[PDB]
Amino acid sequence: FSRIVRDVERLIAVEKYSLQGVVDGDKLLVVGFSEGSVNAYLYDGGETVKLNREPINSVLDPHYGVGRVILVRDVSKGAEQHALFKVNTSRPGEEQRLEAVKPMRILSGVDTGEAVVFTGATEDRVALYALDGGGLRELARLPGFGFVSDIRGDLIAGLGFFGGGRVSLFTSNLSSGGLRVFDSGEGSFSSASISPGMKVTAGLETAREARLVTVDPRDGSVEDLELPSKDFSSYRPTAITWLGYLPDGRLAVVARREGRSAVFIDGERVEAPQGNHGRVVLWRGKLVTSHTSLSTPPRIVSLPSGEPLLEGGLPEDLRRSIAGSRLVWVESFDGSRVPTYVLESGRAPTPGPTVVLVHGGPFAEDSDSWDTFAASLAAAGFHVVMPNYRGSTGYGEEWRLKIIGDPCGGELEDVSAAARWARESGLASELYIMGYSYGGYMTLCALTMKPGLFKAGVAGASVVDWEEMYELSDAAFRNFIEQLTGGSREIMRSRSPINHVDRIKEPLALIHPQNDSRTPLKPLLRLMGELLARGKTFEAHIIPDAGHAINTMEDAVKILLPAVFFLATQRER
Ligand SMILES: O=[N+]([O-])c1ccc(OP(=O)(O)O)cc1
Repeated sequence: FSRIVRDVERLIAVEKYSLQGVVDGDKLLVVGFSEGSVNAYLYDGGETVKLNREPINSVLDPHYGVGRVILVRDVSKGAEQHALFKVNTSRPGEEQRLEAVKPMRILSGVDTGEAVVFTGATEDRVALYALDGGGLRELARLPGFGFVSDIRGDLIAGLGFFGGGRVSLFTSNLSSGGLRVFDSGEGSFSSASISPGMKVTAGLETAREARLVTVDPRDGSVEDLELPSKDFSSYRPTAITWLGYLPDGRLAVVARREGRSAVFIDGERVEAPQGNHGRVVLWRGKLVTSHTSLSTPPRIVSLPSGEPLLEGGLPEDLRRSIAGSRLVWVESFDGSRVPTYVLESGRAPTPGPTVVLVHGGPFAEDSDSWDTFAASLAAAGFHVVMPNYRGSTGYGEEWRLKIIGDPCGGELEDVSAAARWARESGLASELYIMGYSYGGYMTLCALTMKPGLFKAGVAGASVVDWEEMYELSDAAFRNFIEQLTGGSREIMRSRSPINHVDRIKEPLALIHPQNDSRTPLKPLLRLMGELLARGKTFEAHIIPDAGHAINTMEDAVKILLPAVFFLATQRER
């Protein structure tokens, strides 16, 4: 029913912005989705300025005012074999490939103006690199996913998922390399930034709260940072999205709890629109950050006014399809409380058609943040339930690590409960499961382990077999999988939908990017083979020249359109 396409394509098309830093003297560096693809722009108060030629994937963090931007573009048609390109800001649209770096999964990076420090992954290692005038140097080989946080002088700070789901903090030297890894018996570090005193300020997420610590690298000492203003310290945040020093020394922090964040400057809370904020930068004296919300696509506003600098306005009608939204606390199987964001659709009755949309990750969370899938779903006439199952971020360390070694176990029990809640609360008249990635893994775990729960399910870029996916993984994922599963082949086998297909009883729609190197297509072709033989009902959509990263309005459409079509079809019985 085309009345569906009109809105879904519109929600997809709305320009989306993310903030990166201040470059070229004093212009904001931003990444926005606009024109039908992901590009990098300079903004200076008026018209925006495209920096790259063809679509990119992202930009490396630039120090304040540097005169160049390092683009990160996939040169593998989706497989995510990134190549790094340099662009001088005075000469927009001219790129010089950094041929010193061979294509790899570029995980993160910063550009000091003189040196380029990033972390990449290959079939054999995740490493911390540095590319300056003398060429490429590997500063350290890392255990698993590691991301660069900040560079001040020779001191490099980063975050690393080096074991058991915990995030550790590491330091290295830009000229002499090396690696130090600081662990915190109390939890995981969520952000880092180097202080003028050359100590590492970091967010620390413990079982309960999230606190500000100072970590002296010279040894490893940790102590609570004391801020000038006490506002911050009296809010008790659950997580710290990002923190960092502005040019003038003031400490900027973005803390969050229950799905919404606040921004503090030296401990003094600055007013910011409700929702969630990205990094904070000092621009011409003023404070800029990125704002988002279930009803507001990622935009860039001024603080404290909230006035928008760059923003893809969301239309009135489409804005009107989200009748409301709540944060609920679904009662799980073990007595656990699953924070769940719900979205009543203005186009469905109550009770009515509901979709338990499962977030990916698993270390992610459903928060007060723009979500294209849930929005279009509301648009198509379905209420949306988004449960922060155990393994989610944003609710403490204890809740986040409960998934380690237990995939397709407890979190799945939390997803089922969200359904149980949707039905018993009066919101649902019928139930569907839909998700991309770990979310799509969950659809597959729900349909197999728990037939009868949902009327049908949509699994996009889904996990299908830990064993095979493993042997097809680069150093970052293989390690990441070794962490989720605990490494036991009993878990990898027993917690793989591919092995319990006989149990399926509902209609399945498989959507998968042909070149996805995060969740490979190969196992999904075996699944389809299994579905066929067992005489199971299913439809599938494999997408051309695309990977896990959806960075063009055509791939987003090819991925969301089939989904909404599938569900609208099941809804009419
Ligand atoms: O291999 N893995 O363990 C694995 C691969 C892809 C995943 O999905 P993502 O979280 O959305 O990047 C999650 C886990």
